[PDB]
Amino acid sequence: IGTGFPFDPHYVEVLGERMHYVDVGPRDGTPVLFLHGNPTSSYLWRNIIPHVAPSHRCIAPDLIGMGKSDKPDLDYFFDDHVRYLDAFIEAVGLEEVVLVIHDWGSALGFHWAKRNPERVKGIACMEFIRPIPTWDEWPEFARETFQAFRTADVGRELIIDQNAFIEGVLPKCVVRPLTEVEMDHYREPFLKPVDREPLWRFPNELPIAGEPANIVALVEAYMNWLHQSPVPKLLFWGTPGVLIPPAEAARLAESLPNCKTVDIGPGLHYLQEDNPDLIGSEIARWLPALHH
Repeated sequence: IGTGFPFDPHYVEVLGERMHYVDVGPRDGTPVLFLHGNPTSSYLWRNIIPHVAPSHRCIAPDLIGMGKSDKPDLDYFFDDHVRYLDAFIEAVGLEEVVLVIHDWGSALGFHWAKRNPERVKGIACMEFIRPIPTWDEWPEFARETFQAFRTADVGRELIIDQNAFIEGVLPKCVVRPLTEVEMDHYREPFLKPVDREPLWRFPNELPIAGEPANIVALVEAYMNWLHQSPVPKLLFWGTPGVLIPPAEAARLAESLPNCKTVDIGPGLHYLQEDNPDLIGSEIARWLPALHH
């Protein structure tokens, strides 16, 4: 699995801040917009993009506060991410798109799709955010951890002061062992502890056990939309998975319209790090029939 990031930087100024993005591929078709989550960046898509770039433009932003994007002193609520990503999409001039989304990038992608359904020609997703109605429905191995993250004292200690999301959660949620070179790519945006705010706010925004109520309602709304939308969907899943275990992937194959599921083999949360070549090749193969 490749460890390099051979993509030239592109920047756009949005809402007073610079956002970095990958932009490769032809300009005369429907671009594929790749949205990472917590605590990652466009680096997560590095081995997937090369499968798609031959046929389609690939745009992969670093969310505000993350990657090579600027790091204003925000609360980094989901709503902040929504504002910045909405502005990003317009600034690069995207009209119709295909989404490829994961984790908080999936909450952003599904929320944008619900609001702009005519502009979304397909959605490839994996390990995506839907409501977790009770703590029992959160994976047991991660329950204590995320309960502690969702506090103003211990959670800030662990995530901001000690870098637990980068040094702990990230490698624990890839089956194969991340190398030190890969870890240094993930560490780079967050070398200064104070810049770790988004990494703490994100788990505090997850729609778990009814809290926070605004996120639960928003995520329920996009999931209602997704369940009724005829848009083509491609869902990757792994064993044992984290947010989307095998039996839940199978349920989604039945309960989402026009959905194809792809078993990637071993995987936890960051499926892109366990089997990028199958994820990329399957996205590439699935794109042509979306055109018409």
